[PDB]
Amino acid sequence: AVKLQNNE
Amino acid sequence: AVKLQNNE
Amino acid sequence: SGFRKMAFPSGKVEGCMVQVTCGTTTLNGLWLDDVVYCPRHVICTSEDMLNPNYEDLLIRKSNHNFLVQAGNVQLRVIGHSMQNCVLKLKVDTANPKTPKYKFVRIQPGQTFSVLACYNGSPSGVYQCAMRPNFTIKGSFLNGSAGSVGFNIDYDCVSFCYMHHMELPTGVHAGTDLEGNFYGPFVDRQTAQAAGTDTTITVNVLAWLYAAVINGDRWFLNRFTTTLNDFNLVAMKYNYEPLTQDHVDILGPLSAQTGIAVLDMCASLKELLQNGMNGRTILGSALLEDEFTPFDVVRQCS
Amino acid sequence: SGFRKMAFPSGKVEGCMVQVTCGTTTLNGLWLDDVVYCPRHVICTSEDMLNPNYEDLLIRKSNHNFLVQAGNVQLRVIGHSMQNCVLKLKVDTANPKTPKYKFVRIQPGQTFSVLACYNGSPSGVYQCAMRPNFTIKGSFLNGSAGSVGFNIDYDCVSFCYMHHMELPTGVHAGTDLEGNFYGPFVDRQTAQAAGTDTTITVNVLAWLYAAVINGDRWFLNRFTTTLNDFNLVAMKYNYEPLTQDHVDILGPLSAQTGIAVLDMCASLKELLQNGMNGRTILGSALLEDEFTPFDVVRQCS
Repeated sequence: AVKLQNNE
Repeated sequence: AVKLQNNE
Repeated sequence: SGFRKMAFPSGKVEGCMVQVTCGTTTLNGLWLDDVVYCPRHVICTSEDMLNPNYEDLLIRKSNHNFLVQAGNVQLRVIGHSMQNCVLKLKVDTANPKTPKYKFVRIQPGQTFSVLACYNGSPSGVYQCAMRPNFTIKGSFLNGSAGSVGFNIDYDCVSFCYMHHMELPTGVHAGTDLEGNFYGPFVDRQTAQAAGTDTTITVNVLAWLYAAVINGDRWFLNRFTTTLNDFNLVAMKYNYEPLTQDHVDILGPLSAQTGIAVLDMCASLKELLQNGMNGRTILGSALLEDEFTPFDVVRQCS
Repeated sequence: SGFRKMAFPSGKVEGCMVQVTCGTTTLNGLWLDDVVYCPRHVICTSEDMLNPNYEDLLIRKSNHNFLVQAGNVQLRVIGHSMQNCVLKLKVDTANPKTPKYKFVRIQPGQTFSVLACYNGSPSGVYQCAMRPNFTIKGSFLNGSAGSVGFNIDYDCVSFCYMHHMELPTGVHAGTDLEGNFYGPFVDRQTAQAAGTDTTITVNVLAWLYAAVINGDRWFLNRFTTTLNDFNLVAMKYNYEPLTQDHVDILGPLSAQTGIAVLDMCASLKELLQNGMNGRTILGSALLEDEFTPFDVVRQCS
């Protein structure tokens, strides 16, 4: 449920 | 009692 | 996610900041193209600050009286003018770091970033609102005059505020970059007081939307209220009236959350009448009014 | 006067910020001299983020796979390495805007400024504390990884934080610039939780001193307490123990205000036991713990 906060 | 906020 | 009081990146403004000295009086100036803008009370002596005649003082000055430091580089003044409460010091050297810029005057309830400086050197950056009574609740010490407030649009810096002075209550007052003060104030060390402040209702609602976007839902309810019946409650708690155009501006946030604006107003009414009962919203136990709808959309989107 | 959450001016860091892309995964990088530092999960694909084997992924990549944009200028990668959880992408072009800098690891309870960026473009600047549980309560969306936290000393930027990821509770986690995470976290999209947080007592006291310096005196009293008897109360309210070295660090503020540290502790005890009773301190109705003693001395002095 952690979100790595790169994009697309 | 206003203070103009220049310095020295 | 998360919601913080966020300033604009300050690099474009840092490269404009200079020091201006007249004798033993010093402050900050703003250097754009070949002009340095600064508060005019830099030409006052310590004892000429109770009622300076700025026309005297300026006619008795000459170009070589103005010391302008851009870091280590001294800048030559080759012309000087007064415009309302600021000086325009022409200089020989155009600022290579001049960004694209605009002078705009802002409205009470709108926010901006402040780059606080001392002796031409940037010290810190923070976010301020123009209060309904035309003061700002900043953080400023002696030497900070000439620090500027600004917003940034793509590449364009819109300068909206130059700092001049502190009122006895601890709040701050200044001009637009055209030298006209915000609010009924003058650049003299006399007794001056702001009118009574009110809370910026549209901002409080926008911040409630930011909270819902970030998972805080406990203040929501199912009641609705009418625009007039909400404004009756607003006026009782010293909030400003909410207008139909405020409801429209809140539209995007109402759409993203599915909470109708007048539904949110029912929550606000409840918070004003009941308090928060030991719970918090976005890390605050009071209702925050210094985020515009734009500021919310900017972070949460 | 006045007291605001103030970030460091961000110009020196803005000129270091680049965009890094691997295929369809993009984030921010930090460009100093001829090296770009960035979070290593830029080499993950969307479906390889539950348990990436970063050694696979990196050996299967080549220099020409790394797209580094410095605004419009594309930068050529001529070497790539992994260091713990960051990548060091060597590039052909040294950053002309490289400031003097240091990589430091900070301690829980210390603050720093965050320049939030998206797609290599600075978006905002704000002030954060490292929480006792090694998270930070930031404001970060998708695309923000690789944004850095920093402090500035004279001309020296001390980088202390690189952003990686958001925990399910909404708080944020990352590494020092050497790639070692703060706290017991890993760069994988699994269930991870922070340990329980506590309140940073020395900071709350420093903020009480800032309040007294700014004219808020209502919480003062004449009682004193002993260090041990205060710590008994601290532990009851989930505050961290106060140490003799905290008392020493508070010395300058105790001296400027004439309020002895253990006198201030008596006020704090009272606030914890009684609440604030509808009054406020520096515009807050809760006790703020994200200003260090240094941060207070910095603004109020």
